[PDB]
Amino acid sequence: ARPQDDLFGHVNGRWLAEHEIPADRATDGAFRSLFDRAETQVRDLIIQASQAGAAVGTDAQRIGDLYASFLDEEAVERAGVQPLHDELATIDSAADATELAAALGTLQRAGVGGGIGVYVDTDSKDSTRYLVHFTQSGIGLPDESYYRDEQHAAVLAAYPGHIARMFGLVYGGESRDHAKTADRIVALETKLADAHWDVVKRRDADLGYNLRTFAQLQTEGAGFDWVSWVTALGSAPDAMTELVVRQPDYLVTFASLWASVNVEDWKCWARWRLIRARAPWLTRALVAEDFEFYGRTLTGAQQLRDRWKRGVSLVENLMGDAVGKLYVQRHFPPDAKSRIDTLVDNLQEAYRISISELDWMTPQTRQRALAKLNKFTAKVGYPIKWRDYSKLAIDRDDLYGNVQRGYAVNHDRELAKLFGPVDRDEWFMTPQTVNAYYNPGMNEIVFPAAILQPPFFDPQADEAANYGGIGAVIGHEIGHGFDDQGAKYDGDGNLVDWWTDDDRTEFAARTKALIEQYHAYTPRDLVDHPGPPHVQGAFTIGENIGDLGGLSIALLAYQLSLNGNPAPVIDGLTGMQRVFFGWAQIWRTKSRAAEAIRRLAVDPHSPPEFRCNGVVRNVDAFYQAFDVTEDDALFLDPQRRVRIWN
Ligand SMILES: [Zn+2]
Repeated sequence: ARPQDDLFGHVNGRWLAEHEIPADRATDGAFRSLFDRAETQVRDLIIQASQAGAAVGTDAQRIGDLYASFLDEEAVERAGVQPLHDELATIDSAADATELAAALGTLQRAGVGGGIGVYVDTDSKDSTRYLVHFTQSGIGLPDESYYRDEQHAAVLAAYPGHIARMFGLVYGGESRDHAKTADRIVALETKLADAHWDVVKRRDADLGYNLRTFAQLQTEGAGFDWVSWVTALGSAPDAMTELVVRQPDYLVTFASLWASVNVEDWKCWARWRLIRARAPWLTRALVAEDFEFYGRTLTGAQQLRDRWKRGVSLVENLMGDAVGKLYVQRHFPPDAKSRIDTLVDNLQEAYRISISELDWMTPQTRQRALAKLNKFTAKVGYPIKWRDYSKLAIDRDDLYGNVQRGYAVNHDRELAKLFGPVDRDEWFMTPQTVNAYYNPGMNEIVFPAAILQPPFFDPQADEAANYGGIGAVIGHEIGHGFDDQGAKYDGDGNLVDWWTDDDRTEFAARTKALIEQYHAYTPRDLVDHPGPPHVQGAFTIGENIGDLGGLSIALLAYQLSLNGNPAPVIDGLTGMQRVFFGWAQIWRTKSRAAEAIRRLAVDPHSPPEFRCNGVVRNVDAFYQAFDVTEDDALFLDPQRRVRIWN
């Protein structure tokens, strides 16, 4: 094809035909090609660290001996269920309810989901504090709607026959002896899911923020010993003096059920919380039978995952920064990190220029948009400081002890955040997750070193396509802070509106033309279908603005990178033209013909042949670069174009 007629078919015409989607894939994209390379290059890194033999105390030893304790499943059979019985004896030695709570927190430090979930995030009202959050997790089933809903009555009918068969595999004997205890478990989890919140109530952040003092928590949940619980977690009541109860009416009844239900019913319940947590880290009788309820009955999986697929997922859950640090000493070196800091600084300079020369917004709110970009951070690459795993011992011949110690060095790290203030470069995803977004509550882009891989950012090639590639994905995500979506968020992340009515109306009337452009677009594969499929242009309006504001800034940020010099021409291609060829190669994505019709109904992005082609029609720099005449398919008239920044 011709790039003035079809920019997408010029560089992906040799990819949309002669590349077939594999059978397990729904859609095979360039965003999904990085998922297959961040799961290969992490799996090839922990396999290499197991066959290396580093010194005891380093981090190539610690990931190398945790994965090799999982992959040697013959030594888990030699251990038996005897590592579980030493940890079940902590439940069985508990006479009163005080020692049952302190045994439960020692399980909860070591990786067992207890009765109250614990995570430590920021305050999000103060944001100079780290606070601890007391969620709901007291049930063995994934939702509240597996106990009362009539659709999920097949699961609760098959629930106590699974717990009786798992208790029979631990203590020995037949399932008729343990059907009495497994009916006491479901009768307590039904009483715990009576006070679970719904899914549509849990996302509402007005009732999901209830700041309590620790002296107020003991008077609220009277019937639980909270002091010996958090001491066994690895903290103190003078170390979490204020805390947020995420579900406050759940915590009143759960501590009321801790003192009203008999403690033998709670101890067989707490045995089951230990058994189904440690079920993938035990023998093949307990690995396979726990899959038959949790993968075959619930999710519907025909075969269990392999030992290496759960081996990498054990290392990634326990030590994500240790596998993060070795991913970026091989695949994202500091010459490629220092290359990408200039590119975001040029993108932050092009957003400083284009806001100041802007016409469609108020000059009182134009200075508000410069105050947000001065408060703008960018978590790009890897963190500036790693997390210390030096308090962690990993033995190669003990899989159950490593999971007890790897979950305890993660739980001691997040509960040590309560002493110091907020780092604000904490990096809640590791640098191998392919998830690049914009977080408006704290105002940054989070672009890890897996999205900064080719064909998005090749650091050895010419610098033109890195502005067209990851430099326009970044300007899409910086542009989500200055759109109609980002009008509700200021530079600190609070919910104040820095757009006036005039700005909203002008921005709406400028971007009114994109709805009539995108309503008349049909994917080339779905053109043959008898019922014409049309991109719902009023539904995909928020992402079509941001792809337009992403590319139009990265052409300016390329122009302030050359610093007056002409662009280098490689194989007859201008550097202004090579931004658009790097824009048209980050949407190497095809779908199946059945899934793409479902993509036009519910997916708020456009089809990926119209994120590329339907954005360069409205960019004035596309017409000068490719010499687009009047008789071309992407030739818009210049009065109907949408311009957001230039
Ligand atoms: Zn996106």
